[PDB]
Amino acid sequence: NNNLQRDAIAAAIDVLNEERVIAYPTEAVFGVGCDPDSETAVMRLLELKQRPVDKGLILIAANYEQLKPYIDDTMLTDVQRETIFSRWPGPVTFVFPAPATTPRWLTGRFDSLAVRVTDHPLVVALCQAYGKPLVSTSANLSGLPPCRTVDEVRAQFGAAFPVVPGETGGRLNPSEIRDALTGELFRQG
Repeated sequence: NNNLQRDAIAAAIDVLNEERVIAYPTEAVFGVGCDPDSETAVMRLLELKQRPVDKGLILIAANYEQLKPYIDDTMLTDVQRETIFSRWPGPVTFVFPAPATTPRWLTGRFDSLAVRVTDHPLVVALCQAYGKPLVSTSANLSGLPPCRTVDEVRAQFGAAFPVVPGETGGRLNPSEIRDALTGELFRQG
């Protein structure tokens, strides 16, 4: 309990100052994340990745406080809250038409940003702590093995702090990125 709280806080402040990427819980396969609105994210991606920069990974939020000014308020409405709140917190990512006013280095590809909201794991504590989302990236590098579990990054770096220990049942990939513009299913028959 207390240790977990410290772990979340440690990751938030550490990355804030250290400016990098740390282990992030995933609703499917272990991944890593960082602090939104930061030069390190764009640079660290373009660094070893150099390609997905335009696509722009998926970001995880814990509070709607950041979904309210990050998307037009026309999409969002009392029924939307109820519906998203009454229909799972967010098991799938949706791409909303980000505002033109905002920069373009966040996607630079097209006017649509894929984001997801989750409220149940240690993610909140980490996001809530920072008071803002956590960018979500896949657990991989240029050629360095991934992080099957926190036991990995640990044997790998000795974290045991800048990490969010845990586990998951085991699923293929039910979480995807749908066009929030229509929200239509994949099947057409």
